[PDB]
Amino acid sequence: MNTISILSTTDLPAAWQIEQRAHAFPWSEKTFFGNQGERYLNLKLTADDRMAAFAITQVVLDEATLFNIAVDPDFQRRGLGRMLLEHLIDELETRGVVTLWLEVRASNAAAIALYESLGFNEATIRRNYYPTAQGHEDAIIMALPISMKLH
Ligand SMILES: CC(=O)SCCNC(=O)CCNC(=O)[C@H](O)C(C)(C)COP(=O)(O)OP(=O)(O)OC[C@H]1O[C@@H](n2cnc3c(N)ncnc32)[C@H](O)[C@@H]1OP(=O)(O)O
Repeated sequence: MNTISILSTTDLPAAWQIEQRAHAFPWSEKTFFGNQGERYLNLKLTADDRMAAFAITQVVLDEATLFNIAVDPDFQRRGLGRMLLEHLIDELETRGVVTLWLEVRASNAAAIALYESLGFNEATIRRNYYPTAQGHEDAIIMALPISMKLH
């Protein structure tokens, strides 16, 4: 079974393992352990007693930023990234959040396709914002409008 839940202190070591195997340009550890607590809505997805994925999000006013989503390589291309994001989007809506923002590497083909498929729109481009092995890469800033439901 696939269980989506709040990512809490105890979950962080396993999440850091996912961060390090999934991200082609991983955060540092200090940054990773710093994106928790006040105004963070952080989620994990548990596939049969193993963490499969996590997502780091911050809520300010009626907007939010997805700072990070990652599915462990063992669990990728199985639909779990989408399911985790979908559950986050639902939760944001119940919190009154009208827009989810993110930035992504222009070459992260897989991430962009997930986002586009969920209805993210390119908003703005930051040229050569991301460091690579040899030079730089653009950052694509994307926004997802989340329309209001009845409760
Ligand atoms: C704001 C940020 O965090 S940007 C950083 C994003 N995270 C990373 O780059 C970490 C490394 N990558 C990952 O962890 C995963 O690849 C994720 C998060 C991008 C996607 O998770 P997955 O679970 O693999 O994706 P999932 O299976 O749900 O598939 C989602 C969709 O993405 C697309 N997609 C996913 N992987 C790929 C791929 N490798 N190539 C092309 N398209 C892909 C497809 O649209 C797929 O949807 P489909 O059902 O329409 O065929």
